[PDB]
Amino acid sequence: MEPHSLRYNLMVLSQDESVQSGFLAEGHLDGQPFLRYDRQKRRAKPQGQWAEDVLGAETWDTETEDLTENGQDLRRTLTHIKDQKGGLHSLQEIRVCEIHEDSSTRGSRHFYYNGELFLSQNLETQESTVPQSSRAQTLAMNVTNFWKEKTKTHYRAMQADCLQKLQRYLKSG
Amino acid sequence: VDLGSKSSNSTCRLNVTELASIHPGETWTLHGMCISICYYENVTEDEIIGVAFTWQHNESVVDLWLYQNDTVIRNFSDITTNILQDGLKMRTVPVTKLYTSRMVTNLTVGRYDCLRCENGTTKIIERLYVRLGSLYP
Ligand SMILES: *[C@@H]1O[C@H](CO)[C@@H](O)[C@H](O)[C@H]1NC(C)=O
Ligand SMILES: *[C@@H]1O[C@H](CO)[C@@H](O)[C@H](O)[C@H]1NC(C)=O
Ligand SMILES: *[C@@H]1O[C@H](CO)[C@@H](O)[C@H](O)[C@H]1NC(C)=O
Ligand SMILES: *[C@@H]1O[C@H](CO)[C@@H](O)[C@H](O)[C@H]1NC(C)=O
Ligand SMILES: *[C@@H]1O[C@H](CO)[C@@H](O)[C@H](O)[C@H]1NC(C)=O
Ligand SMILES: *[C@@H]1O[C@H](CO)[C@@H](O)[C@H](O)[C@H]1NC(C)=O
Repeated sequence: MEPHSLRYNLMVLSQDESVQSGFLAEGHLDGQPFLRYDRQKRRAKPQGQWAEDVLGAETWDTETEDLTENGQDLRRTLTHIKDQKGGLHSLQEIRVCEIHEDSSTRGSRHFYYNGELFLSQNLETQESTVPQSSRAQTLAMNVTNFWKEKTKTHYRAMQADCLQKLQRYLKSG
Repeated sequence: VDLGSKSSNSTCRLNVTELASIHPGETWTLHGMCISICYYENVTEDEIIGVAFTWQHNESVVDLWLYQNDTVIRNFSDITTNILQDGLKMRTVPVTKLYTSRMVTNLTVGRYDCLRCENGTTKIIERLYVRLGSLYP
Protein backbone atom coordinates (compact mmCIF):
# COMPACT_ATOMS: atom_id res chain seq x y z
CA MET A 1 0.00 0.00 0.00
CA GLU A 2 1.24 3.47 -0.91
CA PRO A 3 2.07 5.92 1.91
CA HIS A 4 -0.32 8.69 2.92
CA SER A 5 1.18 12.08 2.20
CA LEU A 6 0.68 15.78 2.66
CA ARG A 7 2.44 18.05 0.17
CA TYR A 8 2.69 21.85 0.19
CA ASN A 9 3.90 23.85 -2.80
CA LEU A 10 4.75 27.53 -2.23
CA MET A 11 6.31 30.03 -4.59
CA VAL A 12 7.54 33.62 -4.28
CA LEU A 13 8.65 35.98 -7.05
CA SER A 14 11.08 38.83 -7.53
CA GLN A 15 11.93 41.30 -10.25
CA ASP A 16 14.45 44.14 -10.43
CA GLU A 17 15.62 43.51 -6.87
CA SER A 18 12.13 43.62 -5.38
CA VAL A 19 10.37 40.55 -3.97
CA GLN A 20 6.70 40.80 -4.90
CA SER A 21 4.13 41.09 -2.11
CA GLY A 22 2.45 37.84 -1.12
CA PHE A 23 3.02 34.31 -2.41
CA LEU A 24 1.41 31.42 -4.30
CA ALA A 25 0.47 28.19 -2.53
CA GLU A 26 -1.31 24.89 -2.99
CA GLY A 27 -1.64 21.68 -1.04
CA HIS A 28 -2.24 18.06 -2.01
CA LEU A 29 -3.37 15.22 0.24
CA ASP A 30 -2.58 11.67 -0.90
CA GLY A 31 -1.87 13.04 -4.37
CA GLN A 32 -5.11 15.01 -4.74
CA PRO A 33 -5.54 18.80 -4.50
CA PHE A 34 -7.27 19.83 -1.27
CA LEU A 35 -5.95 23.33 -0.64
CA ARG A 36 -5.67 26.48 -2.69
CA TYR A 37 -4.52 29.91 -1.59
CA ASP A 38 -6.30 33.11 -2.58
CA ARG A 39 -3.39 35.54 -2.92
CA GLN A 40 -5.66 38.61 -2.85
CA LYS A 41 -7.92 37.63 0.04
CA ARG A 42 -4.82 36.14 1.68
CA ARG A 43 -6.83 33.06 2.68
CA ALA A 44 -6.29 29.34 2.35
CA LYS A 45 -9.41 27.76 0.87
CA PRO A 46 -10.71 24.26 0.11
CA GLN A 47 -10.09 22.85 -3.35
CA GLY A 48 -12.65 20.22 -4.35
CA GLN A 49 -15.95 18.94 -2.94
CA TRP A 50 -14.30 16.68 -0.36
CA ALA A 51 -12.21 19.47 1.17
CA GLU A 52 -15.20 21.82 1.04
CA ASP A 53 -17.74 19.57 2.76
CA VAL A 54 -15.78 17.03 4.82
CA LEU A 55 -12.86 18.94 6.35
CA GLY A 56 -13.74 21.17 9.29
CA ALA A 57 -13.79 24.88 8.44
CA GLU A 58 -11.17 25.50 11.13
CA THR A 59 -8.77 23.83 8.66
CA TRP A 60 -8.57 27.04 6.66
CA ASP A 61 -7.94 29.26 9.68
CA THR A 62 -4.94 27.13 10.69
CA GLU A 63 -3.64 26.73 7.14
CA THR A 64 -3.98 30.48 6.54
CA GLU A 65 -1.78 31.23 9.55
CA ASP A 66 0.75 28.49 8.76
CA LEU A 67 1.03 29.43 5.08
CA THR A 68 1.50 33.08 6.01
CA GLU A 69 4.40 32.18 8.30
CA ASN A 70 5.96 29.90 5.65
CA GLY A 71 5.35 32.27 2.74
CA GLN A 72 6.85 35.29 4.46
CA ASP A 73 9.86 33.16 5.40
CA LEU A 74 10.24 32.26 1.73
CA ARG A 75 9.97 35.92 0.66
CA ARG A 76 12.79 36.72 3.11
CA THR A 77 14.92 33.91 1.70
CA LEU A 78 14.45 35.13 -1.87
CA THR A 79 15.50 38.62 -0.79
CA HIS A 80 18.87 37.20 0.23
CA ILE A 81 19.63 35.19 -2.90
CA LYS A 82 22.26 37.07 -4.91
CA ASP A 83 20.97 37.55 -8.46
CA GLN A 84 21.40 40.91 -10.18
CA LYS A 85 20.13 39.74 -13.56
CA GLY A 86 16.87 41.23 -14.81
CA GLY A 87 13.70 39.26 -15.47
CA LEU A 88 11.16 37.52 -13.27
CA HIS A 89 12.83 35.19 -10.75
CA SER A 90 11.10 32.49 -8.71
CA LEU A 91 11.81 30.57 -5.51
CA GLN A 92 9.66 27.52 -4.86
CA GLU A 93 9.59 25.30 -1.80
CA ILE A 94 7.98 21.86 -1.85
CA ARG A 95 7.38 20.46 1.63
CA VAL A 96 6.15 16.91 2.17
CA CYS A 97 5.45 14.47 4.97
CA GLU A 98 4.42 10.83 4.71
CA ILE A 99 2.97 8.07 6.86
CA HIS A 100 3.90 4.63 5.53
CA GLU A 101 2.06 1.32 5.88
CA ASP A 102 4.42 0.22 8.66
CA SER A 103 3.38 3.42 10.47
CA SER A 104 6.81 5.02 10.05
CA THR A 105 7.08 8.63 8.89
CA ARG A 106 9.13 10.65 6.40
CA GLY A 107 9.53 14.34 5.75
CA SER A 108 11.53 16.67 3.53
CA ARG A 109 11.68 20.01 1.83
CA HIS A 110 13.05 20.92 -1.57
CA PHE A 111 13.94 24.32 -2.99
CA TYR A 112 13.89 25.35 -6.65
CA TYR A 113 15.28 28.60 -8.05
CA ASN A 114 13.93 29.53 -11.48
CA GLY A 115 12.73 25.95 -11.68
CA GLU A 116 16.08 24.37 -10.77
CA LEU A 117 16.49 22.14 -7.68
CA PHE A 118 19.34 23.43 -5.53
CA LEU A 119 18.70 22.15 -1.99
CA SER A 120 16.86 19.27 -0.30
CA GLN A 121 16.61 18.75 3.44
CA ASN A 122 15.45 15.67 5.33
CA LEU A 123 13.30 17.06 8.14
CA GLU A 124 13.65 13.94 10.26
CA THR A 125 17.46 13.58 10.08
CA GLN A 126 18.43 17.20 9.34
CA GLU A 127 20.63 15.98 6.47
CA SER A 128 20.91 18.38 3.52
CA THR A 129 21.64 17.44 -0.09
CA VAL A 130 22.86 19.81 -2.83
CA PRO A 131 23.08 18.86 -6.53
CA GLN A 132 26.58 18.62 -7.97
CA SER A 133 26.66 21.86 -9.91
CA SER A 134 28.49 25.13 -9.35
CA ARG A 135 25.26 27.13 -9.69
CA ALA A 136 23.29 24.97 -7.22
CA GLN A 137 26.14 25.04 -4.73
CA THR A 138 26.28 28.82 -4.86
CA LEU A 139 22.51 29.12 -4.35
CA ALA A 140 22.51 26.63 -1.48
CA MET A 141 25.42 28.38 0.26
CA ASN A 142 23.56 31.66 -0.19
CA VAL A 143 20.40 30.34 1.45
CA THR A 144 21.95 28.19 4.20
CA ASN A 145 24.25 31.02 5.27
CA PHE A 146 21.31 33.41 5.56
CA TRP A 147 19.49 30.89 7.75
CA LYS A 148 22.50 30.39 10.01
CA GLU A 149 22.49 34.14 10.60
CA LYS A 150 17.27 26.59 17.32
CA THR A 151 18.21 25.16 13.92
CA LYS A 152 17.31 21.54 14.76
CA THR A 153 14.16 22.63 16.58
CA HIS A 154 13.09 24.72 13.59
CA TYR A 155 13.31 21.78 11.15
CA ARG A 156 11.74 19.24 13.48
CA ALA A 157 8.89 21.64 14.24
CA MET A 158 8.06 21.86 10.52
CA GLN A 159 7.82 18.07 10.42
CA ALA A 160 5.67 17.98 13.55
CA ASP A 161 3.28 20.57 12.06
CA CYS A 162 2.94 18.55 8.87
CA LEU A 163 2.44 15.19 10.55
CA GLN A 164 -0.14 16.58 12.95
CA LYS A 165 -2.12 17.98 10.02
CA LEU A 166 -1.86 14.80 7.95
CA GLN A 167 -3.15 12.70 10.85
CA ARG A 168 -6.06 15.10 11.36
CA TYR A 169 -6.98 15.22 7.65
CA LEU A 170 -6.86 11.43 7.30
CA LYS A 171 -9.22 11.05 10.23
CA SER A 172 -11.75 13.45 8.72
CA GLY A 173 -12.08 11.45 5.50
CA VAL B 1 7.88 24.09 41.26
CA ASP B 2 6.59 27.50 40.17
CA LEU B 3 5.06 28.54 36.85
CA GLY B 4 4.11 31.96 35.52
CA SER B 5 5.63 35.44 35.54
CA LYS B 6 7.11 37.36 38.47
CA SER B 7 7.04 40.65 36.55
CA SER B 8 3.31 40.25 35.85
CA ASN B 9 2.63 39.24 39.46
CA SER B 10 1.16 36.01 38.12
CA THR B 11 3.01 33.09 39.67
CA CYS B 12 1.51 29.74 40.56
CA ARG B 13 2.78 26.80 42.56
CA LEU B 14 2.26 23.64 40.52
CA ASN B 15 0.23 20.90 42.19
CA VAL B 16 0.10 17.98 39.79
CA THR B 17 -2.68 16.33 41.80
CA GLU B 18 -5.00 19.19 40.82
CA LEU B 19 -4.42 18.94 37.06
CA ALA B 20 -6.97 16.20 36.36
CA SER B 21 -9.88 18.38 37.52
CA ILE B 22 -8.89 21.54 35.62
CA HIS B 23 -11.05 22.27 32.55
CA PRO B 24 -8.71 22.53 29.53
CA GLY B 25 -9.13 25.15 26.83
CA GLU B 26 -9.14 22.39 24.20
CA THR B 27 -8.89 18.59 24.60
CA TRP B 28 -8.44 15.69 22.16
CA THR B 29 -7.01 12.19 21.72
CA LEU B 30 -4.47 10.72 19.28
CA HIS B 31 -4.03 7.01 18.61
CA GLY B 32 -0.55 5.93 17.52
CA MET B 33 0.89 9.45 17.51
CA CYS B 34 2.29 11.77 20.18
CA ILE B 35 2.56 15.27 18.75
CA SER B 36 1.42 18.14 20.95
CA ILE B 37 1.82 21.70 19.68
CA CYS B 38 0.58 24.29 22.16
CA TYR B 39 -0.11 27.89 21.23
CA TYR B 40 0.84 30.73 23.60
CA GLU B 41 0.19 34.39 22.82
CA ASN B 42 2.19 37.23 24.37
CA VAL B 43 4.66 35.20 26.42
CA THR B 44 6.86 37.51 28.50
CA GLU B 45 10.62 37.10 28.91
CA ASP B 46 10.38 35.83 32.49
CA GLU B 47 7.27 33.69 32.01
CA ILE B 48 7.60 30.01 32.85
CA ILE B 49 5.35 27.78 30.76
CA GLY B 50 5.50 24.03 30.19
CA VAL B 51 3.98 20.63 29.66
CA ALA B 52 2.94 18.01 32.23
CA PHE B 53 2.83 14.32 31.29
CA THR B 54 0.64 11.98 33.37
CA TRP B 55 1.22 8.27 32.58
CA GLN B 56 -1.89 6.40 31.39
CA HIS B 57 -1.13 3.52 33.75
CA ASN B 58 -0.57 5.45 36.95
CA GLU B 59 -2.20 8.84 37.47
CA SER B 60 0.30 9.57 40.25
CA VAL B 61 3.28 9.33 37.88
CA VAL B 62 3.78 12.78 36.33
CA ASP B 63 6.68 14.25 34.38
CA LEU B 64 7.25 17.87 33.41
CA TRP B 65 9.25 20.02 31.04
CA LEU B 66 9.53 23.79 31.39
CA TYR B 67 10.34 26.74 29.12
CA GLN B 68 11.39 30.31 29.97
CA ASN B 69 12.91 33.14 27.95
CA ASP B 70 13.03 30.95 24.82
CA THR B 71 15.03 28.18 26.50
CA VAL B 72 14.22 24.81 28.02
CA ILE B 73 14.88 25.16 31.78
CA ARG B 74 13.74 21.64 32.67
CA ASN B 75 13.64 18.47 30.53
CA PHE B 76 11.36 15.49 30.95
CA SER B 77 13.15 13.14 33.38
CA ASP B 78 13.24 10.57 30.57
CA ILE B 79 14.14 12.04 27.20
CA THR B 80 14.97 8.80 25.35
CA THR B 81 11.61 8.78 23.55
CA ASN B 82 11.74 12.49 22.68
CA ILE B 83 11.77 13.54 19.01
CA LEU B 84 11.14 17.19 19.84
CA GLN B 85 10.77 18.91 23.21
CA ASP B 86 11.32 22.63 22.73
CA GLY B 87 9.62 25.92 21.96
CA LEU B 88 9.82 28.31 19.04
CA LYS B 89 8.61 31.84 18.38
CA MET B 90 6.68 32.65 15.22
CA ARG B 91 7.78 35.64 13.16
CA THR B 92 4.47 36.77 11.65
CA VAL B 93 2.45 36.76 14.89
CA PRO B 94 3.49 37.16 18.58
CA VAL B 95 3.06 33.47 19.36
CA THR B 96 5.31 30.97 21.10
CA LYS B 97 4.59 27.31 20.39
CA LEU B 98 5.69 24.47 22.65
CA TYR B 99 6.35 21.26 20.71
CA THR B 100 6.28 17.84 22.33
CA SER B 101 6.81 14.96 19.90
CA ARG B 102 7.68 11.49 21.16
CA MET B 103 7.71 7.88 20.07
CA VAL B 104 4.45 6.25 21.17
CA THR B 105 5.08 3.37 23.57
CA ASN B 106 3.67 1.79 26.71
CA LEU B 107 5.74 4.42 28.57
CA THR B 108 4.57 7.56 26.76
CA VAL B 109 0.81 6.91 26.57
CA GLY B 110 -1.17 9.18 28.87
CA ARG B 111 -2.18 12.84 29.18
CA TYR B 112 -0.12 15.86 28.08
CA ASP B 113 -1.29 19.14 29.64
CA CYS B 114 0.08 22.44 28.30
CA LEU B 115 0.23 24.70 31.31
CA ARG B 116 0.03 28.43 31.95
CA CYS B 117 -0.42 30.59 35.02
CA GLU B 118 -3.20 33.17 34.88
CA ASN B 119 -4.11 35.42 37.81
CA GLY B 120 -2.03 33.11 39.98
CA THR B 121 -3.99 29.97 39.11
CA THR B 122 -2.92 27.03 36.94
CA LYS B 123 -4.66 26.85 33.55
CA ILE B 124 -4.49 24.11 30.97
CA ILE B 125 -4.58 25.65 27.53
CA GLU B 126 -4.58 22.30 25.73
CA ARG B 127 -4.81 18.68 26.79
CA LEU B 128 -3.79 15.78 24.57
CA TYR B 129 -4.48 12.15 25.36
CA VAL B 130 -2.10 9.68 23.69
CA ARG B 131 -3.01 6.02 23.15
CA LEU B 132 -1.37 3.12 21.35
CA GLY B 133 -2.52 2.38 17.82
CA SER B 134 -1.76 2.29 14.11
CA LEU B 135 -0.68 5.58 12.57
CA TYR B 136 -1.49 4.14 9.14
CA PRO B 137 -5.31 3.97 8.89
C1 LIG C 1 -2.28 19.23 45.92
O1 LIG C 1 -3.65 19.09 45.56
C2 LIG C 1 -4.42 18.19 46.33
C3 LIG C 1 -5.86 18.27 45.84
O2 LIG C 1 -6.30 19.61 45.96
C4 LIG C 1 -4.36 18.55 47.81
O3 LIG C 1 -5.02 17.55 48.56
C5 LIG C 1 -2.93 18.67 48.30
O4 LIG C 1 -2.93 19.20 49.61
C6 LIG C 1 -2.12 19.59 47.39
N1 LIG C 1 -0.72 19.54 47.77
C7 LIG C 1 -0.08 20.63 48.19
C8 LIG C 1 1.38 20.47 48.51
O5 LIG C 1 -0.64 21.71 48.33
C1 LIG D 1 -0.42 40.87 22.73
O1 LIG D 1 0.10 42.18 22.83
C2 LIG D 1 -0.30 43.04 21.77
C3 LIG D 1 0.37 44.39 21.94
O2 LIG D 1 0.12 44.88 23.25
C4 LIG D 1 -1.82 43.18 21.75
O3 LIG D 1 -2.19 44.01 20.68
C5 LIG D 1 -2.47 41.82 21.59
O4 LIG D 1 -3.87 41.94 21.74
C6 LIG D 1 -1.94 40.83 22.63
N1 LIG D 1 -2.35 39.50 22.27
C7 LIG D 1 -3.22 38.81 23.01
C8 LIG D 1 -3.94 37.69 22.31
O5 LIG D 1 -3.43 39.04 24.19
C1 LIG E 1 16.42 36.40 28.22
O1 LIG E 1 17.50 35.96 27.42
C2 LIG E 1 18.39 36.96 26.97
C3 LIG E 1 19.53 36.30 26.20
O2 LIG E 1 19.03 35.77 25.00
C4 LIG E 1 18.94 37.80 28.12
O3 LIG E 1 19.75 38.84 27.63
C5 LIG E 1 17.79 38.39 28.91
O4 LIG E 1 18.30 39.13 30.00
C6 LIG E 1 16.89 37.27 29.40
N1 LIG E 1 15.77 37.81 30.14
C7 LIG E 1 15.54 37.44 31.40
C8 LIG E 1 14.49 38.21 32.14
O5 LIG E 1 16.14 36.52 31.95
C1 LIG F 1 1.37 4.65 41.25
O1 LIG F 1 2.37 5.61 41.53
C2 LIG F 1 2.46 5.94 42.90
C3 LIG F 1 3.46 7.07 43.09
O2 LIG F 1 4.71 6.70 42.55
C4 LIG F 1 2.84 4.70 43.71
O3 LIG F 1 2.85 5.05 45.08
C5 LIG F 1 1.82 3.60 43.48
O4 LIG F 1 2.22 2.42 44.13
C6 LIG F 1 1.65 3.34 41.98
N1 LIG F 1 0.57 2.39 41.78
C7 LIG F 1 0.64 1.41 40.88
C8 LIG F 1 -0.50 0.43 40.89
O5 LIG F 1 1.57 1.28 40.06
C1 LIG G 1 17.91 19.02 28.39
O1 LIG G 1 18.46 17.98 27.60
C2 LIG G 1 19.42 18.36 26.63
C3 LIG G 1 19.86 17.11 25.87
O2 LIG G 1 20.44 16.18 26.76
C4 LIG G 1 20.60 19.05 27.30
O3 LIG G 1 21.48 19.52 26.32
C5 LIG G 1 20.11 20.23 28.12
O4 LIG G 1 21.19 20.82 28.82
C6 LIG G 1 19.04 19.77 29.11
N1 LIG G 1 18.57 20.94 29.82
C7 LIG G 1 18.39 20.95 31.14
C8 LIG G 1 17.99 22.27 31.74
O5 LIG G 1 18.52 19.96 31.86
C1 LIG H 1 6.63 -2.04 26.33
O1 LIG H 1 7.03 -1.61 25.05
C2 LIG H 1 8.31 -2.06 24.65
C3 LIG H 1 8.65 -1.39 23.32
O2 LIG H 1 8.76 0.00 23.54
C4 LIG H 1 8.34 -3.59 24.55
O3 LIG H 1 9.63 -4.06 24.21
C5 LIG H 1 7.93 -4.19 25.89
O4 LIG H 1 7.76 -5.59 25.77
C6 LIG H 1 6.61 -3.58 26.37
N1 LIG H 1 6.34 -4.08 27.70
C7 LIG H 1 5.09 -4.29 28.10
C8 LIG H 1 4.91 -4.92 29.45
O5 LIG H 1 4.11 -3.97 27.42
